[PDB]
Amino acid sequence: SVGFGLVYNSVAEAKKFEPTYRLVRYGLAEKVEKASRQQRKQKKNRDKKIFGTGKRLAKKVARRNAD
Amino acid sequence: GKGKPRGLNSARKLRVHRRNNRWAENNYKKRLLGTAFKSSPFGGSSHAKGIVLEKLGIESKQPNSAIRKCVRVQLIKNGKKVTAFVPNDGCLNFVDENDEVLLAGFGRKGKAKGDIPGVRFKVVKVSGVSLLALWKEKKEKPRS
Amino acid sequence: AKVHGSLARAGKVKSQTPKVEKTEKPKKPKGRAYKRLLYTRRFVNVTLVNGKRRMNPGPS
Amino acid sequence: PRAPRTYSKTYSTPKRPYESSRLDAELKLAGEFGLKNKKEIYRISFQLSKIRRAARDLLTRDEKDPKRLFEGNALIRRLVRVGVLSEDKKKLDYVLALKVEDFLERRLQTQVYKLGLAKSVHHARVLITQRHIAVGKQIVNIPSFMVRLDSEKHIDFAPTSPFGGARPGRVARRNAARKAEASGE
RNA sequence: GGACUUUUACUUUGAAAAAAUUAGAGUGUUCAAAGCAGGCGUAUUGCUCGAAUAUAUUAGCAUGGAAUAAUAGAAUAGGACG
RNA sequence: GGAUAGUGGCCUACCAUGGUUUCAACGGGUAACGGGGAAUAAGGGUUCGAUUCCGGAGAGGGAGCCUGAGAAACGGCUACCACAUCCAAGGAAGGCAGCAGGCGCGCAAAUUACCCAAUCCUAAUUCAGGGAGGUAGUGACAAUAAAUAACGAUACAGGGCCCAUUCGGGUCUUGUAAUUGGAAUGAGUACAAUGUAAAUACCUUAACGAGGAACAAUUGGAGGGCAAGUCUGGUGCCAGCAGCCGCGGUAAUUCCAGCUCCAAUAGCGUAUAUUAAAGUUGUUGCAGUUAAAAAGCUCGUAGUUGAACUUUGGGCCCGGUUGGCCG
Ligand SMILES: [Mg+2]
Ligand SMILES: [Mg+2]
Ligand SMILES: [Mg+2]
Ligand SMILES: [Mg+2]
Ligand SMILES: [Mg+2]
Ligand SMILES: [Mg+2]
Ligand SMILES: [Mg+2]
Ligand SMILES: [Mg+2]
Ligand SMILES: [Mg+2]
Ligand SMILES: [Mg+2]
Ligand SMILES: [Mg+2]
Ligand SMILES: [Mg+2]
Ligand SMILES: [Mg+2]
Ligand SMILES: [Mg+2]
Ligand SMILES: [Mg+2]
Ligand SMILES: [Mg+2]
Ligand SMILES: [Mg+2]
Ligand SMILES: [Mg+2]
Ligand SMILES: [Mg+2]
Ligand SMILES: [Mg+2]
Ligand SMILES: [Mg+2]
Ligand SMILES: [Mg+2]
Ligand SMILES: [Mg+2]
Ligand SMILES: [Mg+2]
Ligand SMILES: [Mg+2]
Ligand SMILES: [Mg+2]
Repeated sequence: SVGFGLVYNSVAEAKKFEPTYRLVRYGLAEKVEKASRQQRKQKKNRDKKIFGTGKRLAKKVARRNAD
Repeated sequence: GKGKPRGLNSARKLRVHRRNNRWAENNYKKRLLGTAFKSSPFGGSSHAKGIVLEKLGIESKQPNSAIRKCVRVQLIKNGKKVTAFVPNDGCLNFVDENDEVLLAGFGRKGKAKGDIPGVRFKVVKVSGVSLLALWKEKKEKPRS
Repeated sequence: AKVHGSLARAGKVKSQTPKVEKTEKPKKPKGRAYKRLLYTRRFVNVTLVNGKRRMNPGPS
Repeated sequence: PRAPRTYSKTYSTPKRPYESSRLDAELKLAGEFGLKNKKEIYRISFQLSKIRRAARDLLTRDEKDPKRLFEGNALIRRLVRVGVLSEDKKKLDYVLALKVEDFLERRLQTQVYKLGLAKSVHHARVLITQRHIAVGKQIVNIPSFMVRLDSEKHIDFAPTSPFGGARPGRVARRNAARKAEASGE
């Protein structure tokens, strides 16, 4: 079997120059899993239809629930 | 020297003159006049898929004696009407009027094939199946 | 020439030829092995030289 | 947008399709060297076809031409290095002659057979594809490997399989499991 | 630097020149189509060859050739030299 | 002069009558984007290039324009034309020749999936974004390697060969065998680790996994060209075959089957196109008395073509690159 390998001049040296998937493979880093990549895209697009904070927009629709 | 100008500067005459006589070539003419696209039932396409109008027994040419069992087809991209032979004993019972057949050429470069007069094509599929499969057993004609 | 002659007999002969099922037979080897079977049959042991050679002979 | 992954094919096909002489001649090559195809003959005569071509082309240039020297000697040394071209005939009017069997005689299909080890070129096939018979410790399962004449000393069975020891294999190790059960405990 | 020079065709060599394709060298991708790799030890602390070459014309440019084939020159001398 | 970033009939004013063309202008066609290139292998050619690189053009059709270094931009706006969605009828919105996916068209073409790990690109920027791109799926477009078996034993039959007065079988195996014999292997299945961004496959490899009921090769053909039956049964100028020549009207070497056989073989057939065969487009290289083809005749412009002759011969020098005989 022919591979390739690295050895780092410290442990904290490896953790900063190494890919963040490699440390995951090993157990030296967690995999913080997020929304599906096309799920985030849609969340950005929904975030584009608002101008400003968006909690200020909630109150004007709480007036809609009367009229 | 009989004809063709041999001089070193006669190229123009030489290509002009050859450009002329290429029109006596049947294929060069056909390809440049676009006879494929202009005339002919297929568009120049490999095959074409029409719809069966009637069923014809065709009386074979001499010195044969037979009834050749073809189908009148109206090409779907055209409306051009075309008569087409149904090969392989039976297979006329495989078609029906208004059935949807896919026709190919006869491999004569236009040019009707056998004792069959006028027929430049042949059926390949009916109802999207292929007569071959139906003729042997490998497939069944679809429902409707 | 007549274009409307009878269709009644379409499929005639094939319908009325007496059925014969296939007969179960030795399996033939595939690929290289079949070529060997052809080599030894054609050349190695030969068979018959009668007048020259035959391939699909009947009664002779 | 990529680089085209390139290719080319390895065989040419005979002009006249039915020739009793050529079909007789061809089958006899498959019979001798253990081929499954007429394509395996087609493939080789196509290789030969271009080698003769390159040699035909060089032979027309002047002797001691820079190109004729560089590419002529290189073609030669490669045909020696595999063992098709004889060491005496090394000057390439033989590469212009040659013939198909000289290439066929160099196949790992045949060289596994040539010194013992096979006995019937067909048995040579079955062994090759079945991961017996290495060259180095490297197993090679292609019958067409073309023994390179200095790897010829090294064709033995593999560090694996029977015949090279370090296991019988499952058919035998199934029968060893019916002796210590029926006749044993 | 000053002062002037009949026009060409052909042919030679060369420059300017994309890569992939093609032709083709080297390399054993297990073979091969390919790829541009790879090959060596002290395999515990590196050593090392590569990643060529060819075509690339018609036109333009640069150089050599003076056969072949054109072209111009002096006859009311308004000639050539100084 | 105006306009341009700037040259220019770019535009305007004034002035002139010019510019192109049988060496084919202008016009028409193009089922025309151009190029690197592709197919065909004596050479010369013929044919093709929408399409992985370069250039150009476009974003339903036209025109216009804001922003900006850069756009006459369309995943920017404005208008008109054509489409077309929502509605409370007041109005409002849209531009897949991006990635998928649907309709339609047809002979004709795949997933509404995963990822920024690589390749590179952009930003204020090592971080974020990237349907660029990579990953997998669909996938006989094409291209590569090449399993469907291999080895003994035996029962006779040989063919050898020593001997033959004559049984004959005996050792050297030729192989056709209706009982046999133990071997081998991945096709699959699958611990595991490898692989990968995470998966999937491949390469590795535990446990498994071949005897005819498989784990069972096809596709065409068998009168000629053209490789392989004059077998048997069917039909009886019908049904069908047949690229071409031709087969079928009762013993069909061409049909419909069975048997057997041939060629190519994980592929093989048909249709269409094109190339070679084609020296049937002929520069290389055709033909024209009678087979297709010399204009009834001469003149003649363009075009092609066009006799011979002008430093030839002699002498010396210089230094190269092969090859000989010696080294
Ligand atoms: Mg005419
Ligand atoms: Mg006739
Ligand atoms: Mg009618
Ligand atoms: Mg239409
Ligand atoms: Mg002016
Ligand atoms: Mg167009
Ligand atoms: Mg084109
Ligand atoms: Mg193009
Ligand atoms: Mg073109
Ligand atoms: Mg188009
Ligand atoms: Mg559209
Ligand atoms: Mg318009
Ligand atoms: Mg626009
Ligand atoms: Mg868009
Ligand atoms: Mg855009
Ligand atoms: Mg309202
Ligand atoms: Mg397709
Ligand atoms: Mg089995
Ligand atoms: Mg068959
Ligand atoms: Mg024959
Ligand atoms: Mg009979
Ligand atoms: Mg038959
Ligand atoms: Mg010539
Ligand atoms: Mg002729
Ligand atoms: Mg005549
Ligand atoms: Mg002259």
